[PDB]
Amino acid sequence: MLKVIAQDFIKPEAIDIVLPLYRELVEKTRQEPLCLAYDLFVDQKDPGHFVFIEEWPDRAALDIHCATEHFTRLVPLINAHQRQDGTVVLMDAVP
Amino acid sequence: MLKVIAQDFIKPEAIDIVLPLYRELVEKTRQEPLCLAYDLFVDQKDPGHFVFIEEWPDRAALDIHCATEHFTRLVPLINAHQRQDGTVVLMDAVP
Repeated sequence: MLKVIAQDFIKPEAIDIVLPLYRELVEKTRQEPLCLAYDLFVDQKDPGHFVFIEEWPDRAALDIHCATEHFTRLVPLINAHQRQDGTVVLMDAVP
Repeated sequence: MLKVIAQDFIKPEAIDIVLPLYRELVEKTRQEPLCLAYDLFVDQKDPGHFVFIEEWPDRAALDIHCATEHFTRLVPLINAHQRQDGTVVLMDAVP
């Protein structure tokens, strides 16, 4: 499987705007046939620092995720309010 | 629950040395009664960029984790080979 961590840094002013967007993103993503796990967290010291922890079967299933209606609609609406670029790490389990 | 992501950046010449240290750290940490989850991953684009995803019932249990002999022994053995400081993020689930 493919494990992903993605981090967004949202302007503090914008947190209340983006929360509903994140909630829909999580709900719709979890309904993707190929999504194994998808959970969203927030940094205890930065209420605007959001972290996705995701598990996909492979890269192809992640490409599908990236092309979905909900991803392509919701993510730029979220990123409109970023304080800095986000980061994404793609990973393998350490055996 | 308390969700934690910790990242280490290990000098490439030291990857083969640290891998068995990581394996033992993971094995012993999962045996801590308070450990809810603990898994180790590696960045697909950097074989020296290791990522722990951890779950603890609370911060007290993290404190205890930090005091174990396996943590106090293995962690500095690993960090002796770091390329740059590691990072840690403590997190809450977003409902």
